[PDB]
Amino acid sequence: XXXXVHQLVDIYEKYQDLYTVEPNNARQLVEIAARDIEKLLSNRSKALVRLALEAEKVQAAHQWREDFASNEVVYYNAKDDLDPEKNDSEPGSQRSYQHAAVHIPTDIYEGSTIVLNELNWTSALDDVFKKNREEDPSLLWQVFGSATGLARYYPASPWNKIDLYDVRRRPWYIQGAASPKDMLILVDVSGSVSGLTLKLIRTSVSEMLETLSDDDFVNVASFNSNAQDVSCFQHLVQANVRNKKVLKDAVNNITAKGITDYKKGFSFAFEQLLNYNVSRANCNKIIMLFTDGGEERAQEIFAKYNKDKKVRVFTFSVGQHNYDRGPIQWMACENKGYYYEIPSIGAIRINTQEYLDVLGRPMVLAGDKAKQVQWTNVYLDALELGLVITGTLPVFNITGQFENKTNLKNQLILGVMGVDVSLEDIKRLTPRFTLCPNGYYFAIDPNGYVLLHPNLQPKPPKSQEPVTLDFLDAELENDIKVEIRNKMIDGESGEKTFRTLVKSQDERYIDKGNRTYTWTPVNGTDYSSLALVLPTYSFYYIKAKIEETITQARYSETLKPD
Amino acid sequence: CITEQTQYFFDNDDCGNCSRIFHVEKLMNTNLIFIPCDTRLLIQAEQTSDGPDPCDMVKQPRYRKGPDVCFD
Repeated sequence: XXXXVHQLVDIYEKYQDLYTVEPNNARQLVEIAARDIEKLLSNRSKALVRLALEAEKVQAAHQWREDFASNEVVYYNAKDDLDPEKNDSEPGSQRSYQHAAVHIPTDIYEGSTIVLNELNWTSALDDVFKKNREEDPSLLWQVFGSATGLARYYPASPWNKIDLYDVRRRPWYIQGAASPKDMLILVDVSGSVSGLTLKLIRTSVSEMLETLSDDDFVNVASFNSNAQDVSCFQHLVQANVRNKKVLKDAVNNITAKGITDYKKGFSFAFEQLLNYNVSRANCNKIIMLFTDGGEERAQEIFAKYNKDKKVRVFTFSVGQHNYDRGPIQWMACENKGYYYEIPSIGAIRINTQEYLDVLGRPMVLAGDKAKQVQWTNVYLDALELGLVITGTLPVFNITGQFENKTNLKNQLILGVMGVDVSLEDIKRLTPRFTLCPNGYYFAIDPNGYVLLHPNLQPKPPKSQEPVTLDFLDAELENDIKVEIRNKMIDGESGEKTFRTLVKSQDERYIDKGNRTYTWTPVNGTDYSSLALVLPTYSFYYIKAKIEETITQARYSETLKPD
Repeated sequence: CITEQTQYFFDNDDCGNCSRIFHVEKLMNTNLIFIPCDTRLLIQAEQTSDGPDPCDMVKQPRYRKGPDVCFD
């Protein structure tokens, strides 16, 4: 009993007069918990399937006739309630059970041929079967996400703060359309853009990288009179936090200065895109020009380095200027790629609008058996709830360019509910297929870059997520342990386990010791369950049973009432 | 300070150990702890890279009908 000393031994003697439990199978604890998680993920995956199979149908027969005006949806249901999963369900219709909430982008207006037309067929069947999915508690937050408006099942109330929140932008949805992405930006810093469109473009990259997937490699190829890169030269995997921040703040200083080499930037663009030496993460291979307007075709380099057309071009003319869209509009179409503009601060929705869907083309095609659920990295809910993983799936149109991406919220709280904490008293930890776990080694805040107290003078844009983390940084480095995370990150090894004698951080001063610990890959989708253990043994005393004298000790608890 | 000089000799004879925490009040605070107190935050960037990434799935990109819809 540690410091409790010899007087405590009598309790063990009383325990000698009593009962225990021991147990703690370690290995089997891992196998079981992993499999259990597999069971949850299976239930909710199968549940997810239903929206595919069903939303495909109604959309196929939605008629999509205009007219409208009459009865859709409409009004505003309002039935108060309060229960588990927090939040008092009550009133929810910008346009448990009881009807369904239907969020809209605050800029998008509930007054269009498109909007209501969706609004019909979506809820018109979704409500039913999602409710059927409520027949099997407890779906924590079933959520539909379309091109615009949310469908939240059950009436959690949306929402002087401004709701700048969208859905096209919000990452789980980004995961649901075309993955992964090899990205190579070319800002045109050419002594040509003013400081105006420079500010705009600066903001543009500044947000787009946030818009960009948080597991896709990226550079920033500034060019004019010469090509050049912001320092890194490898790119990136992205800690999102640190890496993207570096690149971003580097963007923060990007003065225009110099004539347009144009081709030379491209010359490195394909090349820096080319490479082969490590990382890279092979897949779609695309570059993004943000520029005032090109003065030439560059087909020469194109044929020089592309014909497999694995290269893509997304060109984003911005602001006003006056330069012809021609050579640019020639280019993206020339090379598979979808050009489109950002005139002012329409930057948010325009960024998402075809940054993903144009990459959705292959998925629309042969992709269909690919509609396996695509789980996300941990992040905080838009509504207060605490951090929650969200499994997504795509849903197809009928002949067109893809419909919309359904998902399920999964409280990491109940993810922990499958994570027993009683046979032991130190830590679980569950690293993702790359960065992060959900390990009880940390709490609930959005990481953050480095420092910077904001200048109070200008201030009279609120949380962005995900909480990305190194396994390596979540907990103390040991090289050997680094071998271990680099082993598990591939996911290859199964029951492989061993102690590493190691100092361990606690509150604010470190201990040291051995920690034999179990872990396995999930048999299903990636990940890896894990169980760090104070090599103290592997047992957990308990007690059973009967009232009687134990009821008398319960009466001692009755004495403990006061 | 001078006590930290005696401590410096104590180090010559314990465990100076930087230990970043990305959490805390937003900022990425470093924490020395010995086997004096939490300060601000800095540094990373790196030159040498490590920690192998992985995927090896889907990555659909091959096509047979990229319609030249372009824009507009």
